Amino acid sequence: QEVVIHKIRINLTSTKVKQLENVSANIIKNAETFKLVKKGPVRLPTKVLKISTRKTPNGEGSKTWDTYEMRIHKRYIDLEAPAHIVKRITQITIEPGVDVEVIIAA
Amino acid sequence: MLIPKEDRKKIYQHLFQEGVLVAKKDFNQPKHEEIDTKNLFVIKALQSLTSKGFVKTQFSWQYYYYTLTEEGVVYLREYLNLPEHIFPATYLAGQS
Amino acid sequence: IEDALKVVLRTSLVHDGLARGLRESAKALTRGEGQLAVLVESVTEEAISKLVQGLATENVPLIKVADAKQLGEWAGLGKIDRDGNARKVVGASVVVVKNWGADTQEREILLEHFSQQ
Amino acid sequence: KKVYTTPKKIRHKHKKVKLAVLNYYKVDDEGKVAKLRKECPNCGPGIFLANHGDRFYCGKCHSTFATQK
Amino acid sequence: ENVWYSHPRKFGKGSRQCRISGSHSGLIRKYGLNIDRQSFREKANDIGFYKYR
Ligand SMILES: [Zn+2]
Repeated sequence: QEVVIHKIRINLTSTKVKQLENVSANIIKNAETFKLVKKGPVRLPTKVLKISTRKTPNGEGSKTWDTYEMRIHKRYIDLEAPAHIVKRITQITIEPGVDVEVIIAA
Repeated sequence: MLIPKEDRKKIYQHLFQEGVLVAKKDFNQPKHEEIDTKNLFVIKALQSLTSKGFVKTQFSWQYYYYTLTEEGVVYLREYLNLPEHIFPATYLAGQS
Repeated sequence: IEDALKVVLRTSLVHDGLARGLRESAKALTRGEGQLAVLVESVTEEAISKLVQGLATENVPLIKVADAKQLGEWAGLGKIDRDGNARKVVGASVVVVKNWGADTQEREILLEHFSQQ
Repeated sequence: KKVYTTPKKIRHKHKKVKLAVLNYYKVDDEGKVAKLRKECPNCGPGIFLANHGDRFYCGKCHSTFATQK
Repeated sequence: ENVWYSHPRKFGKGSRQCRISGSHSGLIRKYGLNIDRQSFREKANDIGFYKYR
């Protein structure tokens, strides 16, 4: 028995979009079932990680460049919710690829 | 390589305790992690140990991957005397 | 006969404390470090032995006796590999024990026989 | 590859210098053991010092110790 | 053991060092990878970089 509202930000990080989407859906479902105050899954400017590299390992040949890129998806959620139960909720359901990060503040 | 004997002994003990040894190809550097000795000596010792069977070796991403066989373990024990039933981690203790 | 000999040597080996030779022995003797010294009664010159004895007198107790090679074999000097010996030959010269290890046996009994009659 | 380089001058390494030693820790004829020369107090009495010529110098803590007399 | 065997290797090519082979040429330090270009080429699909554009 505690019952104290946190007002907490939860940030996700994913290289894979589908997994992230699934996680978001799961979170929304959880919010629905427990009836909690939320700010609906907010997207960010997706950082594209570009590494420009000459494809040639020797240099002898024509000037060929390849920009090996990794598009990284953030997507965060804001939950205005209670304590222990909320914490329990914000731990379960893990998809391979996506990383879930829950911060603090009461 | 000639290593100060006590240091070598310490290294061996550490290995026994672990059942696992690293030490990267980062030569010349002051000190290895966990074991407080110069790395080159350690590496040489490991190589010597390997030479007759005993340990395993992989050079991947300059790391060195040292793990002993049971015969090797026995030999190590003999080298450092040590009474019966002192375990590395090959002998299972936890639950997974 | 003599339980605090081979066993004591083994214990010393385990914990590093066999100051084998002359200089090492002397070092061991100079402070309260060398608990028990084994020398050879039948060696060349004997002046060295006398010196060792003097140093011990300055802990003191000494086990005398001869048989150098046997003592060397007991102590472990060279390459073992198999089970026993596997060397050419090695004597004792002067061995000073700095360790003790496990008690029981004839640890204090030999000492009693020697120092304390 | 370009071959041969000879600017001369060659040496071994260093001698062990064997001897029989132990003239130090000198003995009186059954009674007292005597300490020859000098021995370091900063490292522990018994650890012998080396005498050269207006210098007394340790081996265990080599560059650390120097004494004049 | 020698206290005369190594001078400062602080930057440039010293501490700025490879994390695969032990080379120094062509070191992409972007996002702290420290991988050689060629090696990266044959591995980037596993690290997570692709040929999208
Ligand atoms: Zn000194």
